[PDB]
Amino acid sequence: EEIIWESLSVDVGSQGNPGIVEYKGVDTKTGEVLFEREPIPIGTNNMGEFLAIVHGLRYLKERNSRKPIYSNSQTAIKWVKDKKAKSTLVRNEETALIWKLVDEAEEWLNTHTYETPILKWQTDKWGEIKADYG
DNA sequence: CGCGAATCGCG
DNA sequence: CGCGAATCGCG
Ligand SMILES: [Mg+2]
Repeated sequence: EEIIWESLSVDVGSQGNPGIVEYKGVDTKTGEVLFEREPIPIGTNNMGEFLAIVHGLRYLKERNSRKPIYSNSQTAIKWVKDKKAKSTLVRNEETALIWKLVDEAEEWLNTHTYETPILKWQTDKWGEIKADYG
């Protein structure tokens, strides 16, 4: 399997797990930042990776793009394909925002179709995913 | 730490 | 038993 350069790559920047979560989607070839989510005060890295893929799906659908999405998160890929984010993070006032976003992302997946292939980025083969926060 | 996958205890 | 609940490997 080889890299598809004409694609979008996503990744999360965490400050702790759980902790502050941000993410972005970038052009795999050029590194152009296509979308970003500002820091969410608490969430898990998995939740952020799930949100990043769904945001990518929404972005690509709006643009009618057929580009695939790369994620380095096998867990988040599974959650998206299952249309169910199996997170164990407690639901309280503190975690209300991340859960609101996850619930809405699930709702989007359950009420839309999409053409975008969702592919696993192979870090051991290909090095850092282009959206890495470093 | 949080995950999915793989590996006890009570009814 | 056998079955859900509770407890390695990675990133
Ligand atoms: Mg990540």
